[PDB]
Amino acid sequence: AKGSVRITHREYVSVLSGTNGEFLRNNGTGPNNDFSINPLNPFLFPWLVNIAANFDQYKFNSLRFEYVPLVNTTTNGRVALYFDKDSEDPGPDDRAALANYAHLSEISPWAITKLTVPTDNVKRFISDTSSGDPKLINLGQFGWVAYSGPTAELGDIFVEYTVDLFEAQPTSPLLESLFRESASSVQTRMGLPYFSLEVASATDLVWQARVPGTYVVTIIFNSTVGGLTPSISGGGTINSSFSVSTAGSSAYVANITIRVNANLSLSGLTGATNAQLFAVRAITENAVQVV
Amino acid sequence: IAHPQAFPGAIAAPISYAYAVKGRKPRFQTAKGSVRITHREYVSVLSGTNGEFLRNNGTGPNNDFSINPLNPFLFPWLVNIAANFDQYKFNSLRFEYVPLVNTTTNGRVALYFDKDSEDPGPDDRAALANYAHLSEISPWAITKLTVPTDNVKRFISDTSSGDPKLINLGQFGWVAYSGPTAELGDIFVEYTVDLFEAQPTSPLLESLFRESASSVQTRMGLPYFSLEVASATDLVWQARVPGTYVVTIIFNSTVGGLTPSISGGGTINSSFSVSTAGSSAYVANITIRVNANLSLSGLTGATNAQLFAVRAITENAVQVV
Amino acid sequence: IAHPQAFPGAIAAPISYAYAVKGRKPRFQTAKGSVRITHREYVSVLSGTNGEFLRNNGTGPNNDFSINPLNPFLFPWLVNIAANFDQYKFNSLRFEYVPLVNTTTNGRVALYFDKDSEDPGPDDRAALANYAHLSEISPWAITKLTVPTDNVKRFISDTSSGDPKLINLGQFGWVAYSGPTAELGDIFVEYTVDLFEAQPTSPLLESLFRESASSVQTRMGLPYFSLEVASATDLVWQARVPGTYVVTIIFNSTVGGLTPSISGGGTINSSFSVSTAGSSAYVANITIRVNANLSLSGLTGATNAQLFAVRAITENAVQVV
Amino acid sequence: AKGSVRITHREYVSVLSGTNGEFLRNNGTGPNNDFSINPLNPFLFPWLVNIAANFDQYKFNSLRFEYVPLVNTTTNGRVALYFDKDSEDPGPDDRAALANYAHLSEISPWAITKLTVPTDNVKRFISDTSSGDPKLINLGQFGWVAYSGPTAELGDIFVEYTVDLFEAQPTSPLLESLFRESASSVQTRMGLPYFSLEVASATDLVWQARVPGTYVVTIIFNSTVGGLTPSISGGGTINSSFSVSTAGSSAYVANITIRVNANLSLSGLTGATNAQLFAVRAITENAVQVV
Ligand SMILES: [Ca+2]
Ligand SMILES: [Ca+2]
Ligand SMILES: [Ca+2]
Ligand SMILES: [Ca+2]
Repeated sequence: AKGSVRITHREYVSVLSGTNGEFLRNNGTGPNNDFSINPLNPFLFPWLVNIAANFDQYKFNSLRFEYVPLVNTTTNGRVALYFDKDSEDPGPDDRAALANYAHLSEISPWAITKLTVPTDNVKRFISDTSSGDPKLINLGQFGWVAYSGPTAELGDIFVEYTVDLFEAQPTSPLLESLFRESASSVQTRMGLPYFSLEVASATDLVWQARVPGTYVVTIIFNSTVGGLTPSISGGGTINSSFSVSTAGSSAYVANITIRVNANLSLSGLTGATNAQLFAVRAITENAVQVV
Repeated sequence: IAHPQAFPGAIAAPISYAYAVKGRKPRFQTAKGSVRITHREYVSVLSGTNGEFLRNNGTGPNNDFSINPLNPFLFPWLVNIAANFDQYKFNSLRFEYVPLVNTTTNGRVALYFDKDSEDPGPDDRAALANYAHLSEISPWAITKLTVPTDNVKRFISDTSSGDPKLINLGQFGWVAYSGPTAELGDIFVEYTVDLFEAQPTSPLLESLFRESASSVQTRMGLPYFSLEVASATDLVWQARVPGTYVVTIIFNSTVGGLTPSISGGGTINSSFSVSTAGSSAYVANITIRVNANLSLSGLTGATNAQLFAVRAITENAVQVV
Repeated sequence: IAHPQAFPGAIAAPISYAYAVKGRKPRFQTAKGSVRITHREYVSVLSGTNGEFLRNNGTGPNNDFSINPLNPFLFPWLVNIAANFDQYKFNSLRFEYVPLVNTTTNGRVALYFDKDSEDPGPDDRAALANYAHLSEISPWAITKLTVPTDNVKRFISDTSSGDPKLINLGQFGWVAYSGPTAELGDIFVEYTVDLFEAQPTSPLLESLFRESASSVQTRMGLPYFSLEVASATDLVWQARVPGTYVVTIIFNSTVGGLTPSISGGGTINSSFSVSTAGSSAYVANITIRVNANLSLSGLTGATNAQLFAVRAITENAVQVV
Repeated sequence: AKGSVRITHREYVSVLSGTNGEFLRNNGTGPNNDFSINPLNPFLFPWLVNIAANFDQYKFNSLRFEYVPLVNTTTNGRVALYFDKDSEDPGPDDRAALANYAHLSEISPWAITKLTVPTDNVKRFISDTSSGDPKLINLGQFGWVAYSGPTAELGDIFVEYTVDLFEAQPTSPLLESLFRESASSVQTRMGLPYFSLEVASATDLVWQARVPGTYVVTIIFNSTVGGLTPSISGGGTINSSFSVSTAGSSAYVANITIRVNANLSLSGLTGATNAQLFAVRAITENAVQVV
């Protein structure tokens, strides 16, 4: 074929972390939706996404996840990587469930292991992992568990792959538009799911970051004066900041380097209703310079 | 390669051992009369607490460390297949312990097996030694206990169907004494079973009932939960098999309501209760760990309680209130 | 031997045919990647009523005549094994009709198959003919319909998991027109499936929920029961799969109680109810037949109902009141 | 061995009957207890029982049940014989369950079929089928179903076998003693379970017959005058009768030829409490001759 491009690459999935005396599947993230293998999924494929945004279909030829320890040799416990063909089945809750997965790999946190998921031969659609039936669009589900260890960053998980992409299309949006109201509850999202919305009160706005990296965020909302209370309730660094706030109208832009699964908080709000997030991925020299 | 300032015959201690476990697909084949399954399942994590002679973690050796298969704790995956058959015979049966812990750890872990399905505990470290089928190691090491398999078909059944000595092969058990207070290793089981006589599927739900005043409690079905406190003020059930359940609990108090909680490890995902008069009912979608408790507290004049537990996924949520 | 006053080439009508069916043990074997099961299970009895064009007995062609396996109605025994796997592929699949009735009987029985898992009904006898996979016979005769098996893995799933065209192979169905009003024959299925990708066991319970006011009803798990009437005065559930269940039903009325009954074939073995305020709960141990109803009548201002059904045996009786 | 006697024989199990438009397992009898294969079970082995009463242990070498039609060739429907190794598992409720039994045999009611249950090699105890763990004492369970047919006696079920019996013992009672009270509810039974007790009121006494054949019954109880109301609420014939009734003390002896699963009723009772049944098996020329 010759509308067919083929890519081989190794990129960054996520950091595998554990908490002391807990099971902790997928870093405690939960909703086994953003761990579907479509690619397109900027959590699993943060580098492939800029390419796959330009195509309609994908087929993996080889796909392998790799754990490389960040932790030292005296560390106790166990990490585990698993893969289910059903991208929609729920995760493992206990260790007993974890062990029945056909495609499983477990090793002590200071060692290296890897998991080779099996690829089939079918073209599927590159889409949102929320844009229709999971079983039709996703090869399957990926996930990890870390138990009986300490409470720390245990390792880096990489993914190495060879995909075919097919059918060039106009680019899917490589940015995020996340809208909310007040007065309602509707929370329409458009573009990649970089950030998620935890709560939209009238006092506080909290956006949790599902995707590690450096961004430029634009947040805009309706309050009644106040505003200036930005902080990172996780591991991150507001490298550049601009704020402006008056009546029923305020706006915040910033060059955060969020990571793992950190947090973005607008605290001193007062009488807030509508709000919208705009996320794009950038470096740091994309730094805001007006105050 | 190559170790400093050493003569041969030295034994050199590493600081930690990594053993790597990969997923294992099950093998089926029919021995003309029997279906034969080979697979590896996860028994339990093995923990000890400091300064205790910790036997079977908390728990103690009861009737779900009995080998039959049909035993959700010992054979989570196999249970479903076994329900479709009437009798079984183990061919090979090995328990394997994979260390979770580094070699500065110290203490003892031990695996034992006894043919008396309802053999009581080893009472202390000295008794523990007298078993014929015993493996004792340092917690940072790997080991395995091979269970002697005899050559007799016994019925596939939950432990509530007459003499356990008739249906169960024996009893598995572990102990951790001395040593720290931590999760020391994984305990896997490797097995090859023959299943005989296909039949219509046995039910896999639990029905645990108590009265009050008669004092006796009766269980049918699998031992997912156990009843720990009777009382008229409290009802506590204990998880014996980790997982997500849709539990239905019905009982006779005198008016008042109930206060549900999960002491220990676990979360409630979807509650619903209706409590009055001399009748109350509580149905919930819980995820729970081994040895955690589901307590119904704040009861008032409660007699007669019954529990219905079935395995579900978290998303089988109760939707009314 | 030897028939009176006959020339050869004659065809001689007997008065009845006896075909004898014996029990069939299942065969397992692993095709290196897949486990392969061959077995024969009982689909349903095939009845007609007089002067009706009776399609799928009462019922009508819905989403549990869909082939997937994982389908309690079509594969009672297989369900349990299938729950332990992620995808399937049928190798051979035959439906077989064994006459229950003598040759003075008359009328037509017909078996059909359609790839559209959610193909609607054949509307009349003429439409019924247009199927490509059809078998039409006199009711006193024997026949079998062979379903074309393709060569693609599809997911093992209950019919409540996205497009049924993705997970189900096709749809089975039967019709009986003209003829008397009686039970005409047995319908067996012979199959060989390959199951792939072992996984932790899928839940086999049912969770059927409705609101009221939103009008929509949602099902998770197997289709043992179906919701037929909403109402604020009545709640009726219908058995789609014959057997004994422990059903838990919870809903929101405004005070009053409930009046349970089993219209159609079935018996209640152990009731318990608590009904007040804006919350009621009814748990029971019922044995029920295909197309019978479990009705909660005498309701008063009832919105929001949820059902939990699991297979049990009669002896899993509710013990409180 | 030479405390070992070996018997080969073919005797009468029961009549297989159906009711129109019903499933009807075991003639509607129910409690799958008196269908356990021990022998000793006077329902399955009415001829072997007189022998096995004299021994402690049994092993079957071959065992086969046989259905011979009583019904004609135009009869519709289907009979089925099944066998479970677990004498304690409940019967089949629907046809779907019936079909999953490994040892099953079904044929149209006007034809002959048979079922060969598989014998193992273990000695078990000859006992009550209520005298301890079913799985330890019974080879298994037998049973039959008749569906989609008419409402009639469809056929005779016979059993053909070869047993070894071991260990001579003093004879187990070949009679029945069934006691009841009033004032209590306790209902102690001793000997073979020929008859069962359905209700013991104060107005009526009803004994249902679990075992086809000719008997001599002695029933004795405590009322307050009255008594004389004997009848057979099934298929049977009170071939000989003696009654005597006064105050808190009455007594009935009779030579009934009960069958299938008939009934014995004492109607005109008044103020009855204690009662006891004595059943022994006899011919008819064991006829009561005093009035
Ligand atoms: Ca799955
Ligand atoms: Ca012992
Ligand atoms: Ca169609
Ligand atoms: Ca059984």
